[PDB]
Amino acid sequence: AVPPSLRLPVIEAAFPRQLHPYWPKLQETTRTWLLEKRLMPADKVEEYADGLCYTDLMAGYYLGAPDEVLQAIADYSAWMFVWDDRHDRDIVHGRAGAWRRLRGLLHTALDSPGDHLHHEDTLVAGFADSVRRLYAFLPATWNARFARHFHTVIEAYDREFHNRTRGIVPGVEEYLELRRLTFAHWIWTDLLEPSSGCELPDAVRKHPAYRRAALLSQEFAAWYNDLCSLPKEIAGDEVHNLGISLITHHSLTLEEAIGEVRRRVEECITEFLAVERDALRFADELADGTVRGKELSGAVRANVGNMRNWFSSVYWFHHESGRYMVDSWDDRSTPPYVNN
Ligand SMILES: CC[N+](CC)(CC)Cc1ccccc1
Ligand SMILES: [Mg+2]
Ligand SMILES: [Mg+2]
Ligand SMILES: [Mg+2]
Repeated sequence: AVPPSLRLPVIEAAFPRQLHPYWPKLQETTRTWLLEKRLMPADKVEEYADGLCYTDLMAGYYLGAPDEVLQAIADYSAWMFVWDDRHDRDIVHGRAGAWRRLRGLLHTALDSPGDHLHHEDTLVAGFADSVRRLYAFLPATWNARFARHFHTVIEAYDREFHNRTRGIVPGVEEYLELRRLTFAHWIWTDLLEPSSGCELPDAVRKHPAYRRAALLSQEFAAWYNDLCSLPKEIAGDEVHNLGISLITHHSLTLEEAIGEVRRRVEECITEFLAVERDALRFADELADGTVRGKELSGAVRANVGNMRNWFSSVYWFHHESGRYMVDSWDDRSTPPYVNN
């Protein structure tokens, strides 16, 4: 089963898994999309793609999403992983010029993806493809919000570059602000809306209960990744991890830091369960008997429901994905699925 140091019985008992019915087609289609966009080598796609469970992760998250919405999300999510991989490889191989150029290309492509569908850099071209498809579901105000959020995410990745180049391990709270961006908290929160087929008015999505529930879902996911990816990231000289920040700055041992991380991870679960009642109560309040009210009520309920799904999907993803199976690699510093 799941290692005791990563065991979360509450998740296993109170957060039952869910799987989108489109998943089987999703797994094959994203794999095809990875190949035809040349984002991974053909033989690495063959050997590793399905084992990475990227599609599985998303299909256990955005339940109720239209098939084409889930597809665009999965393709984007898969791109996000290979972006993390080249971000890592640029740092290790010390390719600062290449990173800065990619950084500039991503910013530009984010606002104008159509112009970049056939850019020479395949990573850019793949990004433009998934982003443009994501822009075809909801009004431009949502597209603008997604872009504004991802612009921040890119710069967050640039901060990580400069931290790792200089060996700077961020302070605990410095990291926590940073982790909200490098994990793309608000992208995932944004994508809840096209999954339920409705852009929420600011007044609804900025409701304190919605805000708190959305945050707690992402804080759990990010910090659990830190807990589970810690072995691979130490071996890979990654410095961005709550466990690492606690060791470096609070003189915690490895054993102590792991215990501290899971406690914070567990606080997320119980805090979420509290505010989930508030968020769900808010959903009931939106249903005032009007058509518009019924729409907003249903959207919020689905979204909060998927905030909950994020817990279970992320939890099992870290135990099923080959991305974190560092023990099974010849070279622990270089993941076999990574373009080296
Ligand atoms: C690894 C990068 N990722 C996924 C693409 C987005 C920043 C975080 C993540 C890791 C593991 C599970 C869910 C999200
Ligand atoms: Mg990483
Ligand atoms: Mg990273
Ligand atoms: Mg990680």
